Amino acid sequence: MSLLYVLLIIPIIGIFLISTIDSFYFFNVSYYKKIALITTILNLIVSLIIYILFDFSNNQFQFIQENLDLSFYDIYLGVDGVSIYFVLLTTIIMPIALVSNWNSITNNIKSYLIIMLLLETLLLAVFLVLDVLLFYIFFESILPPLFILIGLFGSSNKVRASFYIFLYTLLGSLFLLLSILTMSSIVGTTYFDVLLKSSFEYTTQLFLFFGIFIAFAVKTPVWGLNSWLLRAHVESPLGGSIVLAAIVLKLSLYGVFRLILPILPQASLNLTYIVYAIGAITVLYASFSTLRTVDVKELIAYSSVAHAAIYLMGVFSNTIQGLEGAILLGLAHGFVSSGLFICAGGILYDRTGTRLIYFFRGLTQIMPLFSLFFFILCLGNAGTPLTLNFVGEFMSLYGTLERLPIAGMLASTSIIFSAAYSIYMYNRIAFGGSVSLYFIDCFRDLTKREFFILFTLVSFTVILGIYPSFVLDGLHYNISSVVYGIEPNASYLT
Amino acid sequence: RRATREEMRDAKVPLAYRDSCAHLLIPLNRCRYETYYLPWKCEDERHSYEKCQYLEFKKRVQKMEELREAKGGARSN
Amino acid sequence: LGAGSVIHAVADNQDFRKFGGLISYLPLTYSVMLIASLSLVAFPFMTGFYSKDFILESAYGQFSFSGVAVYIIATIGAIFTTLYSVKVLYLTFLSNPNGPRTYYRLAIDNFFSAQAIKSYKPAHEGDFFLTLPLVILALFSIFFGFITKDIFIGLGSNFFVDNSLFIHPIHEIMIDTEFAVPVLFKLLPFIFTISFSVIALTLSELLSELVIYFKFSRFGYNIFGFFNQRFLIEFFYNKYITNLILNLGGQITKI
Amino acid sequence: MYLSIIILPLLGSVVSGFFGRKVGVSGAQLITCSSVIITTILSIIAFFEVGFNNIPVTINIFRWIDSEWFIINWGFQYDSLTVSMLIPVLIISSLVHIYSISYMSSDPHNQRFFSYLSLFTFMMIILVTANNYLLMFVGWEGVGVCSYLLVSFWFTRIAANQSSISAFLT
Amino acid sequence: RRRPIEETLAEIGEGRGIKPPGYYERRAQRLKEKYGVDINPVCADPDQ
Amino acid sequence: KPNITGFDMREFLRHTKTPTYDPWERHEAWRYTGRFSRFNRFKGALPGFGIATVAFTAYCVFEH
Amino acid sequence: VSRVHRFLATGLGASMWFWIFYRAKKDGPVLLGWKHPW
Amino acid sequence: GHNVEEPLGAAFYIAVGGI
Amino acid sequence: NPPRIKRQFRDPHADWWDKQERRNFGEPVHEDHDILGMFSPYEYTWITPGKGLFQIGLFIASFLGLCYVVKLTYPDRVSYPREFEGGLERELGGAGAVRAFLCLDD
Amino acid sequence: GLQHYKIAMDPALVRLGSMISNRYKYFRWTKRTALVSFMYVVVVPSTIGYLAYKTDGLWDLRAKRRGDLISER
Amino acid sequence: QYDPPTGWLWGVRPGEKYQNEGWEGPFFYGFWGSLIVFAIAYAYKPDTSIQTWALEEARRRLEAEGILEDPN
Amino acid sequence: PKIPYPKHVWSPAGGWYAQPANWKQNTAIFGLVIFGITAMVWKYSAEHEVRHKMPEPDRFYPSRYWVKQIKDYERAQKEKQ
Amino acid sequence: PTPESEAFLAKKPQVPPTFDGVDYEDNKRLKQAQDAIIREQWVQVMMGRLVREELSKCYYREGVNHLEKCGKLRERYLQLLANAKVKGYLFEQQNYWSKE
Ligand SMILES: CCCCCCCCCCCCO[C@@H]1O[C@H](CO)[C@@H](O[C@H]2O[C@H](CO)[C@@H](O)[C@H](O)[C@H]2O)[C@H](O)[C@H]1O
Ligand SMILES: CCCCCCCCCCCCO[C@@H]1O[C@H](CO)[C@@H](O[C@H]2O[C@H](CO)[C@@H](O)[C@H](O)[C@H]2O)[C@H](O)[C@H]1O
Ligand SMILES: CCCCCCCCCCCCO[C@@H]1O[C@H](CO)[C@@H](O[C@H]2O[C@H](CO)[C@@H](O)[C@H](O)[C@H]2O)[C@H](O)[C@H]1O
Repeated sequence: MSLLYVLLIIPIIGIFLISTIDSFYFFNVSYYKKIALITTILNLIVSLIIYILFDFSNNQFQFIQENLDLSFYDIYLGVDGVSIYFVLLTTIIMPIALVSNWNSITNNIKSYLIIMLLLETLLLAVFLVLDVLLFYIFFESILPPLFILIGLFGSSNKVRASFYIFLYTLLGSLFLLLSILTMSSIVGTTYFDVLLKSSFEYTTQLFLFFGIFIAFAVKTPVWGLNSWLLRAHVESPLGGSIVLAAIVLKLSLYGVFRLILPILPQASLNLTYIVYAIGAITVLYASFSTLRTVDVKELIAYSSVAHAAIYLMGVFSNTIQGLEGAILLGLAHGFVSSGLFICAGGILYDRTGTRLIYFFRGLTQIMPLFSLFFFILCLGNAGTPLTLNFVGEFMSLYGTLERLPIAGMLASTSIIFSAAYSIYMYNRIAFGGSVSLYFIDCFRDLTKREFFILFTLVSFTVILGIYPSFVLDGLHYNISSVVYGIEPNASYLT
Repeated sequence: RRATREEMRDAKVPLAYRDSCAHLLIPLNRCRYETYYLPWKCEDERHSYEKCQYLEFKKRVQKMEELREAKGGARSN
Repeated sequence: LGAGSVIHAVADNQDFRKFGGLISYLPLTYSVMLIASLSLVAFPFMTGFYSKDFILESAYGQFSFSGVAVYIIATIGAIFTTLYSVKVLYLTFLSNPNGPRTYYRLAIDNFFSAQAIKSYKPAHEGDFFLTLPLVILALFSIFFGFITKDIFIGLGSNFFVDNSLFIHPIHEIMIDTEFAVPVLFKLLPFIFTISFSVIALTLSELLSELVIYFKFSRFGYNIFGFFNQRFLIEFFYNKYITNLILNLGGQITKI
Repeated sequence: MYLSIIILPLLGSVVSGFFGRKVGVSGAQLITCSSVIITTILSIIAFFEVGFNNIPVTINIFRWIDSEWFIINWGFQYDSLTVSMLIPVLIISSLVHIYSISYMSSDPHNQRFFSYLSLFTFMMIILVTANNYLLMFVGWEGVGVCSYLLVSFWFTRIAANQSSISAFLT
Repeated sequence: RRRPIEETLAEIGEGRGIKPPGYYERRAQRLKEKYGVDINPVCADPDQ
Repeated sequence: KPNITGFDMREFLRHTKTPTYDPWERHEAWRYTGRFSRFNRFKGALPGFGIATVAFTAYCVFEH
Repeated sequence: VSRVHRFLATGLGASMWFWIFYRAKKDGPVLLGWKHPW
Repeated sequence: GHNVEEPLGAAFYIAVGGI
Repeated sequence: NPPRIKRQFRDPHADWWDKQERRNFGEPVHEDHDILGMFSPYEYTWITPGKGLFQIGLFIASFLGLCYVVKLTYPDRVSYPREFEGGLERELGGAGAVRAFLCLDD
Repeated sequence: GLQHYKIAMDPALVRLGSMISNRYKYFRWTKRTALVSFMYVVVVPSTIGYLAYKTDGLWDLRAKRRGDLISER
Repeated sequence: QYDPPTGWLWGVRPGEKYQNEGWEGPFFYGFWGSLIVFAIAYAYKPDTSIQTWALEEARRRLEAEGILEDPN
Repeated sequence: PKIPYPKHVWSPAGGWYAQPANWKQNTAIFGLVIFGITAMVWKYSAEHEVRHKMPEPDRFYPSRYWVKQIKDYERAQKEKQ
Repeated sequence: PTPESEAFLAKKPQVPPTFDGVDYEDNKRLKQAQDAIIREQWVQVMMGRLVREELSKCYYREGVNHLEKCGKLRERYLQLLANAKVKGYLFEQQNYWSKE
């Protein structure tokens, strides 16, 4: 078998072992939790093996398997530079997502581990599939496990939060399905190699655009359609929050490099001013209302909306720099949003049972290790240099300015507004006076568990900020394939 | 004699000072190099450079005294 | 660092209205800050003399409306610099003591009987790690301008001839600033500093009633509060920019 | 030597900040002050090196950002303007360090304070020694983060927390 | 799979990174008609 | 026209002086005497001037 | 008040007021127009 | 004065060994 | 909803439970609690916004008028512009770059 | 779930946080809420979008030197 | 009069020791161990980037011109 | 007067008045590792600094003694006649 | 010139950077045309990168008079800057330009 199918079977094998260990011993929950964690590490070791062998300048899909047997629906796995880093991000997060929530679950622990081990397979598949209906199949197979993750292990407003995520994601994704079905009808298959050769008529493209963008606008999400995230992320367990922000919010970002940039170019060009108008508005409104949010975990969720808008305008720039910056800002968001969710949902909520910023003040005085990491993750949310978040924003913002200058000029105001809320949240929890008086007893500082996942996430954010060429050298040639345009003296060569 | 534009180029004279009196700036900046720009060691070469620049300033001062009266004391700046 | 030294001596008080005397109590600090204040006003032959006074005569040296304008504006701005330099040096060291006796009660006079061992605390100078920086920076403040005037001012100096500081021959005004500017405007900032300094010293020491007359007039009440409140720029920023953004966030969130 | 002017203030900051417990107030003060004194001496030499001899110095370490038409390096240029700025930056930084031993003697948190002092000197060196505008922006933002850290050094006081918001956001 | 160049330039148009061969000469004609200024970029070499 | 309070600002400024009699007179008398007399406050307002003036005259007499 | 801060205070003051009039004696006539730097 | 002594720590060696 | 009053107008010397915030443990909170506390934008109470615009206008009017007197009576340039051999056109970048003064009008 | 440390939960702040959470259940359509909603959701995006269309492809800065014009169109 | 250094790292009081919760084994040996082994392997990864390929051709075109000197 | 503080709080920077009794030994050890680290960056500088103008033979320029580009130049220039 | 590296034989295109006379249903010939065009656009942009590195050394070598010594390099960089961008093959693949 191939090496991309080993990525999928290992999390499935872990599901089987958790389900059968009680049949060999009444077994401890600690034994269930070591199985799930060792299983996620092995997937991460395979994924690092794949990256060692990967060819950074190859236009053919790699690590494929000769099917040679065709059915109505068949799984085709391959890897290109555009997808390798999304796979790696999924395989670094899932181990931390389990470790972060190691003590906080308490009840239904096997069910919790099985859903995450199942989510890892489904989110890994969505990057590995070489068809657009298979992309849709896994881009939407994650909705039943996430409905039950929030309902079983979520917070107080969990029932409504889980109904919002499922119904919005189901509704938005059913307009994508209509567009995909139309392309398959006109071409006869959704396999990428055959679909990317095909050129659609402008009118077909302009209606295929209306339907892929409606799906992506709901799943980005844009400002007037972001209600599900404000509920889903907050009421979700800590581990579910880490997956939904770092990995699920990136499915729409990676879906533009497949469903829009290569097959609907004329539509993307003539409609970019609509995208940029929306993206600009969701940069401003999201940021203004992130300043006045009183739930800390919902202040981290709102921050994600503003960042997704910068990377959405980057994917619509028709520029090499804004396209690579969009992937860098999505990788950067994956580490930093994970840390800020760990701080809000996994350290404060663990010690106080509250998420209201009214109750927190002067936390640096009694918890100096938490405040150090919390400061670094707030600076990265603010796009400070020396973090990968700055590189992605700069390249995403430059391609936005080069495409349509005015919108990138409004979008550049994210430098003042992301800074505003990030420091304001920081000064109100870590600083802002002496330790609050609402704390009856003293709180312990970071545990060796809390410290080492925060340190690991910060380490990826800073090291990749210094030397982004670790990710940039892989995307160059493959990004080169999604640009639409010619130059008058460089084209049509004889 | 005046320094050639090649000589001013080859002695790295600042552009704004590639004027007629740059032949005195050649040794002055040379004296400044050897003396580490101490303000009491290259007095005579500054004086000659300073004096010469005064003379062309005076000629350019008179060169408007005819111009100003040609326009009846009108604004010229 | 000199102001920091008087804040340290006077129990972390930072208000001029509670500082007085102190000249005999902090002799090194006063002289060192006198060193600094003379170069801040660009008193002749100080370090700041060669830098600030060449900016003024270079503004008039560019015989343009904008240059003569900024020369007048900057010269007025220099007048007020001399005023608040006297204020600092008079109210902190030279005026009658305006703060509690604790900063000025020595042991040469006995105010106590059974507590003579402690509890005097009379505004003393600090230790070696405090004074050493102040002495070094004083020597710079006297001589560094002279010793480096050629490296920077020069006349055809080639220190920045690696295109680190590119001046285009069209914008060169150095030669006119050396020769064209009249001696009156060249010397004008000096007379203003010497004349205002004595005028403000008399109005602060000899004739102290007049300023009380100004601030107790409704005209001067508004002029004193206008400049104390920093042109009300803070006022209009919080009310119309900062609070406006916080209302906009609330309206988006609520409505 | 030239790349050692850049590196020394950074190392003293890291010892004082992440290893203040091991070195203590005295050891943090000594390592922080000595590293910036050494850097100051090496910078006075570099003024004679570069400016008085008209020898610019170029050093590139590795690339920071690599794209189409975009190649921004972790590179440093020493010219007449660079060494001119370094002298007030490093003379004043050295003296304020020595000064701060007496001024902040009674404060509880000396290791954190002296760490922020060295962090500011490192960032100010990065701002004036860069080859390009984007690495100069790292020092620009870095000096801003360090000014926020030093305006808000006494986090208990709310006035300080308002004033550091002003510095950061303006 | 491929279409006439004229067909696509009709829906999107030249510009926005779509610089078809001959874009600069046409732009000169377009800019001259609308701005009334002839485009003549400077040399950048003192020699030739 | 006059306010109910006896406060008049013209009369307020008239009393901006050193009062002839003051109940607190002796409590404040230390701030204008000794180290804080007129002479003592400005005795050393120019620290090095006296030493420098005589020293500079010694250098100034170089004709002989 | 210590003697050291006293000697330093007047010494720093006597540093100026010697440079000041030395610089005036040497560069005064040129500054106030009576001379020219040559 | 006290005698409490602080060891160099494991973070010291991981950083030095890492470098 | 209580009155929307900034807590910087409360007494700092009252027996507040939280002295730093000037609050008590049970007292009702306005819905705008975030931006009404001690850690919020300051409220300057020196003068009224309308009177402030007046005084900003008077500063500006005074500074524009000073500019107006300077434009009436300010000197003319006293020396002719300095003339370069060939305009230094080679040393300043060639014909395709701006050069210095060279036998032109004034 | 896990026991947390003791917090002096302020009844006033708890009911305020409850108020913010259930607030939507009481939104009505007034002359005021419509005016704010129409401004934010229609007017501002339509104004930003209109300028985006009018200035689209209007300018390019690459390699443009003196004698050339920034305006593409 | 500096005080002794204090505190409980990981919240472990001066009496007892850190108790291993369970995650520590795999996370230190497997998660981090894989990254060091990935880091050492990445050094010997051959460079298949487009630029290392494009620089060498670009040099051979500019060497055919006075812009770049050729070693031949 | 020193502030009362909690003694269970662990901080990497020491906390409130932290000076160990081994402070001198630890400070000595950190000095050597600083000196060793700054010795590697110096040897990097010597071999990687780039100059387009070499110094004069008799003119004070202490870089002459450790930078390879200059040392290659001055040794080559020390071969004539 | 500089010898052609061993790594520069495995990735060297075997086809001209064009789509004319390329059967699209032959995927092998089509992907190599895609690769040939991308590699040319990239050589052009690294050509400008290398000219920019020489310009910088001429700038730090000539200092004040770089404005009269570095003009040839300035020409070449400004030529390349207006002509080399990585624009992809997608437009090229989907349109034919007759050149007549
Ligand atoms: C398409 C449908 C949606 C799919 C979404 C993914 C759902 C995944 C669910 C995981 C499988 C069910 O998980 C199952 O939970 C029940 C809880 O009653 C456990 O069952 C046991 O739980 C605990 C274990 O101590 C006991 O107290 C309880 O008495 C017993 O029933 C099973 O051992 C576990 O395997
Ligand atoms: C683009 C437009 C929107 C796209 C589609 C999105 C539609 C989302 C609609 C979801 C509506 C909420 O769905 C409904 O929420 C209520 C909560 O109020 C839930 O009700 C539940 O929560 C309440 C909360 O008090 C509890 O008493 C109890 O747990 C249960 O009754 C219902 O079980 C759920 O069906
Ligand atoms: C960095 C982000 C922003 C970058 C994008 C914004 C660039 C803005 C460029 C504005 C100038 C564009 O190009 C400019 O257009 C104006 C008209 O508007 C024209 O301006 C022209 O006006 C008059 C006619 O009224 C002409 O006689 C004159 O020669 C010229 O000044 C020229 O064509 C050009 O000077």
